[PDB]
Amino acid sequence: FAPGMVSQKCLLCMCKLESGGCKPIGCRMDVGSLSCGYFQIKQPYWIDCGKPGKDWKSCSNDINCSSKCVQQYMKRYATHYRCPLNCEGFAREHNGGPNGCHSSRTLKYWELLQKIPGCKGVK
Amino acid sequence: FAPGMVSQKCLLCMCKLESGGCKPIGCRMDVGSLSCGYFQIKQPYWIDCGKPGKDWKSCSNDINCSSKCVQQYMKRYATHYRCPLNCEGFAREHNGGPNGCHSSRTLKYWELLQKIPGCKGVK
Ligand SMILES: CC(=O)N[C@@H]1[C@@H](O)[C@H](O[C@@H]2O[C@H](CO)[C@@H](O[C@@H]3O[C@H](CO)[C@@H](O)[C@H](O)[C@H]3NC(C)=O)[C@H](O)[C@H]2NC(C)=O)[C@@H](CO)O[C@H]1O
Ligand SMILES: CC(=O)N[C@@H]1[C@@H](O)[C@H](O[C@@H]2O[C@H](CO)[C@@H](O[C@@H]3O[C@H](CO)[C@@H](O)[C@H](O)[C@H]3NC(C)=O)[C@H](O)[C@H]2NC(C)=O)[C@@H](CO)O[C@H]1O
Ligand SMILES: OC[C@H]1O[C@@H](O)[C@H](O)[C@@H](O)[C@@H]1O
Ligand SMILES: OC[C@H]1O[C@@H](O)[C@H](O)[C@@H](O)[C@@H]1O
Ligand SMILES: [Pt+2]
Ligand SMILES: [Pt+2]
Ligand SMILES: [Pt+2]
Ligand SMILES: [Pt+2]
Ligand SMILES: [Pt+2]
Ligand SMILES: [Pt+2]
Ligand SMILES: [Pt+2]
Ligand SMILES: [Pt+2]
Repeated sequence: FAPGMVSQKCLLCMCKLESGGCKPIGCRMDVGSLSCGYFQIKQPYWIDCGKPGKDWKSCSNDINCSSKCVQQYMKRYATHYRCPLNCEGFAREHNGGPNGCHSSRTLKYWELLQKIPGCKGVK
Repeated sequence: FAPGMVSQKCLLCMCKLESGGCKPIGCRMDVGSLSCGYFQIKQPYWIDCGKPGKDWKSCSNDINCSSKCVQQYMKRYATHYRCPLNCEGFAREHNGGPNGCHSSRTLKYWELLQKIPGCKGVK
């Protein structure tokens, strides 16, 4: 995956959770909007992460572009919103948005992520 | 698995997700609570499902007892809270509690369950 603050092990866990084993699955409807690809990235997220690649959907289905987006989203928001800079923090940002790490709701996502084999207590 | 409203296919899918391939893995602390066994049953859940078997942890590590608990939990709550009585409803109850089927947070769990081999479109 693309380098950055989110660890390779953390990204792999997130990818396995979002797309069912880390696969370029395209877009699925959830909470009234489409989430796409390896990391199930929504359109506003892709806009915020600096619009990497050709476009939202093609980026989402590319392991390098989609992970670059995740890295850049965390660079933008996990820092600004003073999240813990670890997999739990990043996972909660990914699921909850710019201040997801401070929303109790995102703990269910972190719980689920750790059910993925090899992902218990990932940093 | 134990008989009841939750289909055998649904239970297998839930079991595979919860314990990394449906195994009596005992208890783990994710997010500040101990969850145990095949279906990663927490203690209040086991109390609510009618305390089947000898105790919480032994029940949780037993394929019949733990699935009996799931069945009885749904009999208690999925009915009362007017959930859809299908794998989606039951999976979301399991993930989110008595009214989990009406919480958006439990959707990620349902989305992941469906991506387990054999589990696409499970009812
Ligand atoms: C992987 C993924 O798509 N995750 C989803 C989250 O992105 C989403 O949270 C929402 O994210 C957007 C995009 O970052 C947030 O909008 C931004 O908010 C910041 C801070 O207020 C603002 O400065 C930006 O202008 C704005 N960007 C745009 C393009 O509008 C939005 O606030 C987040 N929503 C919430 C409720 O926190 C969540 C929730 O929809 O879902 C994830 O799946
Ligand atoms: C498999 C598993 O352990 N699932 C977890 C859920 O059980 C848990 O949700 C919480 O479940 C408990 C037990 O059913 C809920 O407490 C019950 O609430 C009902 C209705 O309010 C009440 O009648 C019962 O007396 C009460 N039981 C006890 C023993 O207190 C509790 O409210 C649920 N919590 C929430 C937030 O809804 C969720 C929590 O996220 O985790 C699952 O893993
Ligand atoms: O599957 C049957 C269930 O469907 C739901 O849409 C209803 O709200 C429940 O009351 C009903 O028991
Ligand atoms: O509503 C749930 C039910 O759906 C039916 O279509 C299936 O045949 C049952 O196995 C399942 O329990
Ligand atoms: Pt849609
Ligand atoms: Pt749609
Ligand atoms: Pt949004
Ligand atoms: Pt917090
Ligand atoms: Pt929770
Ligand atoms: Pt503990
Ligand atoms: Pt609880
Ligand atoms: Pt509780």
